[PDB]
Amino acid sequence: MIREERLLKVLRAPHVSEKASTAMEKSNTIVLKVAKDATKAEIKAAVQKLFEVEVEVVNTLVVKGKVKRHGQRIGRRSDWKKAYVTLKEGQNLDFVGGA
Amino acid sequence: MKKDIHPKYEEITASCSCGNVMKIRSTVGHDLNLDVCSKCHPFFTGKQRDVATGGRVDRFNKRFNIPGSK
Amino acid sequence: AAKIRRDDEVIVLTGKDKGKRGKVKNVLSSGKVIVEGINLVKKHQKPVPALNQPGGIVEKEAAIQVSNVAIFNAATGKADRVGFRFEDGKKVRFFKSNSETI
Amino acid sequence: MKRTFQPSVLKRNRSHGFRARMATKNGRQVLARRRAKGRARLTVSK
Amino acid sequence: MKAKELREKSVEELNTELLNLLREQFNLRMQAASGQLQQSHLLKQVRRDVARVKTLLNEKAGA
RNA sequence: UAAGGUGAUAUGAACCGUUAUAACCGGCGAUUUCCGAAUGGGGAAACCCAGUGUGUUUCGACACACUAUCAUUAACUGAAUCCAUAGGUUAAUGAGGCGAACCGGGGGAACUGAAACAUCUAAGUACCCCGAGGAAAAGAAAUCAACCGAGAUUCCCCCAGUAGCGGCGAGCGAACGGGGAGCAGCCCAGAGCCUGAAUCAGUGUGUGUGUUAGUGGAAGCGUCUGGAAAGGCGCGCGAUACAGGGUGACAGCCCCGUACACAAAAAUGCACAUGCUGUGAGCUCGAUGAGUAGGGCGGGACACGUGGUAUCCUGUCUGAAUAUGGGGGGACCAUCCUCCAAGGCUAAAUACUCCUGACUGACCGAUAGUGAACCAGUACCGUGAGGGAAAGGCGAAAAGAAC
RNA sequence: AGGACCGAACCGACUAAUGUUGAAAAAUUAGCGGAUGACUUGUGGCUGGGGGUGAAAGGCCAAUCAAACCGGGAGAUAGCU
RNA sequence: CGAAGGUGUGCUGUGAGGCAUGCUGGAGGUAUCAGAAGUGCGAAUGCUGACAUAAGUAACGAUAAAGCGGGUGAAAAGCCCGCUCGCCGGAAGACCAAGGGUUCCUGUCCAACGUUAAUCGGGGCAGGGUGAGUCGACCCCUAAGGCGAGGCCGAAAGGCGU
RNA sequence: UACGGUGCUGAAGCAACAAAUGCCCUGCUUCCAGGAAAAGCCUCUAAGCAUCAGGUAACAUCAAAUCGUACCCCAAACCGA
Ligand SMILES: [Mg+2]
Ligand SMILES: [Mg+2]
Ligand SMILES: [Mg+2]
Ligand SMILES: [Mg+2]
Ligand SMILES: [Mg+2]
Ligand SMILES: [Mg+2]
Ligand SMILES: [Mg+2]
Ligand SMILES: [Mg+2]
Ligand SMILES: [Mg+2]
Ligand SMILES: [Mg+2]
Ligand SMILES: [Mg+2]
Ligand SMILES: [Mg+2]
Ligand SMILES: [Mg+2]
Ligand SMILES: [Mg+2]
Ligand SMILES: [Mg+2]
Ligand SMILES: [Mg+2]
Ligand SMILES: [Mg+2]
Ligand SMILES: [Mg+2]
Ligand SMILES: [Mg+2]
Ligand SMILES: [Mg+2]
Ligand SMILES: [Mg+2]
Ligand SMILES: [Mg+2]
Ligand SMILES: [Mg+2]
Ligand SMILES: [Mg+2]
Ligand SMILES: [Mg+2]
Ligand SMILES: [Mg+2]
Ligand SMILES: [Mg+2]
Ligand SMILES: [Mg+2]
Repeated sequence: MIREERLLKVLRAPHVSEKASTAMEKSNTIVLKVAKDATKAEIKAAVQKLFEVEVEVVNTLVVKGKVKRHGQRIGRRSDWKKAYVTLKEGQNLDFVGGA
Repeated sequence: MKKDIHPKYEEITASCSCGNVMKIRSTVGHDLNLDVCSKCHPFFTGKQRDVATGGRVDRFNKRFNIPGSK
Repeated sequence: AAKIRRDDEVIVLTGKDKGKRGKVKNVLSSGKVIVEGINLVKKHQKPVPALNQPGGIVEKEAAIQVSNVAIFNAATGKADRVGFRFEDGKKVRFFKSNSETI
Repeated sequence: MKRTFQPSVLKRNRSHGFRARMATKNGRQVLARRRAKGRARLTVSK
Repeated sequence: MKAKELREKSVEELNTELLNLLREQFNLRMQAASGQLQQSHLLKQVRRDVARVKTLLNEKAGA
């Protein structure tokens, strides 16, 4: 039976921060934040295939949250996830970046 | 403890010193267990005494039938 | 209890006005009812990221909900809602006395 | 001195935490005494 | 497809708004709302659309 | 059903809609991650791990489906021992958990009262536990009555706080009989004649109604005061509707409604009417409920504390008659009268309220009324079971105060 | 070798002062006893209320113990204030 | 052309009270007679809330005391920079477990919280921040002990255990 | 230089003696109170396999998933309001 894999929508937009781009200077390793049940192995192909990148090995994290918006009582968590991929210096992407 | 045939057990009663007391008591019956069926092999069972007789009265074999439909 | 479609030259049985006709309306079931029948004045503070102050305050979505008589070729009043055969059937869409649509 | 309490989150649930509750007879009731009877948002942990 | 327009063939092909028909949503996915130019209609009409077609399958197939 | 919409704090944005297919309301269906009986093993609930299949496969392997225990049956196996059982495997069926009161069953306190306290009381109550239903339970005389007779069970009124029971103290406390609500009676203990008609269970359908959205539904002005008219005054109209609520104050005629009349693709409660399946019926001749009835001993239940105590039940030991036989008629005996135990089924009046709709109250109106009118069983407190608050009001409308 | 000896860590608490609405619901300061042993300590487990545990004081069983805490019978009873 | 309630005044009754009325208030209130009651508090070491008193008194948490020059700022004894000074150093240093659960870093703001001031903070609001084939948990293994097919017991619940 | 810090460059880099409660030491000696278990690991065979599969070694390559990781940690982040 076909593998219920979100062949495409495993991730979402890239994180983006100070570590962002500066991380890219390292090995063209960019972040992007994937969904919880990701498993690096599912990420590798996710980025390389369809999105044409030809990466190799990842990292991935988790991270929670917790705040308080309104006055009293109202609070929560939120969770999230991280990723770093890699992208060998050889197989580039004709990078989709600028200023 | 439930006597396979003519099933019985721990009814409760109370005591009586005639003078003062009505402490609750508790009965039981009779343990014991025999029987051996002459229609196959010696199946046994734990039954009361007044429970053994009854079976041995006109059952003994004509009674296993109820345990069938336990 | 919506009593307007694309335009209803209403009146003003009560509300600082006598019989000022109008439009907009937008009366409904869960929403408002706005018409020139009423309007006011007081602008709201605008700190400047951009001057988010176009300026000029008058009516926005002035009050006055239902309970407003709609147009009639003659005087006023003339509560609508009657009902006709066929002719859409998506609503009674008629009028009191003689008429239906304006 | 040593107040009567100390920590340990691994020693607690093994006394309270639905596996500790549901496993015991009257124990399954404890959740009903709250969830069913009462209306506790959530009550069963360390 | 649309509504009744959906009932026609039986190929899962139409059910690929995800592939090369969804990459578009991917771009305008950056919060902090960046991309206000004009008709920035980045509302989910497609994901809600993924069903329907995700449905009907059984209608024809099973229930 | 429709001129308006994408729930709320929540606007903003980007959109969807408008003289026959947005949104919304109702029916049926689709999807329904994970934890939880939890059911593939595991387990500090929401997570760890596995066996057998499957497709794709860019053919790496992965996502999904099934694999809990137990019982009825069936199929296959198969020990000690010839057989034969035991035991193993499989398949289909069903059960398991959760629940407000009411119901039946197993077990069962003390405070307290007796102005102490052991009999007795509280009380078979509180509590624990099992089990079932929309009701349960009970129920068609081995009943009661007195020589006339009544006639299953059930609940209400009364007999009566009587008879009686009782350290005859505390207290407990009937029934006969009478008035009502409501009423059905039948099967097996067995063989023929006929033979699928009575009648039951479940499905099929057809009418008629109930429900789960709805449609229509009446009739106001002018003037004065006012910030605002429903208010004062004057003149009209509807009324099977003048319930109530809303509307810048107090409105039958402004808004919603109100009487009243009408409505369903479908989904169904329930009536009937009959088809199908299972069921059996009517009659002739038969039978006609034994470790039982009684009894000894010990306890319990009867209003009844063993009494002079009947009747019921049973832990223990016994043990009969089979119909001019057997039970009862409150120790017991004779007579007379009454009824047939040791198999079973059964609607109604009766009980309750988690919940749904409608409608009411000489019921409260914010330390009142629910603990909780308000993001309350929340915050907080405690290891835990458990405990458990406070907190409503601008205005008619934001016109929430540009400067 | 040793329930051996002096003595830090560690374990314990004999004395005095201070504190006594404290820094603290038992401590601080200066002394004090044991310190290879019936020693001392981390983690987890097992004993449940008339019950447990006790080198024994009615001691300890979550700042509670001549019968724990929580909920219930319950508005116990109160010839007393 | 101002209801209730709130605060004054006059008259009145034997009294509990009644009436009229000025002011405030922004909507309701109820002769008379009859009726039903959660019908009248100063006390119950009464319940709940609010506000006094002591009193601007005690106290500001180890007696390891700090001085100065700049900076910033509305303001600096306390914050940043600098030089001195003193204190700990089998620690008053460093690392981890337990437990905690964003307290970490940056920017900001100073109401409340800091026993004072606060431009400062473990405070508020934003963002950012924890990257593993070799460390740990999962995972193999079993201890104490737990659970336990069937099974043995036991009114039910349930106890024991292969 | 932003005042914290940054880019570049960069010498010597040895010997002698002195130690441990750390390591050889799951050792050696000795004593009485005579000091877990199971798996991995090595090995031996059973049923079964029976030119096969497997076993050992060398190297080539692929795989090593998923959670945790911030900070306090004899303390202002834990137990004591
Ligand atoms: Mg499972
Ligand atoms: Mg399980
Ligand atoms: Mg007494
Ligand atoms: Mg209508
Ligand atoms: Mg007669
Ligand atoms: Mg209240
Ligand atoms: Mg009030
Ligand atoms: Mg010594
Ligand atoms: Mg000392
Ligand atoms: Mg010493
Ligand atoms: Mg311990
Ligand atoms: Mg204590
Ligand atoms: Mg108590
Ligand atoms: Mg009582
Ligand atoms: Mg009392
Ligand atoms: Mg006092
Ligand atoms: Mg002073
Ligand atoms: Mg003084
Ligand atoms: Mg002084
Ligand atoms: Mg002083
Ligand atoms: Mg200080
Ligand atoms: Mg925070
Ligand atoms: Mg900091
Ligand atoms: Mg902070
Ligand atoms: Mg990681
Ligand atoms: Mg066991
Ligand atoms: Mg770290
Ligand atoms: Mg304290």
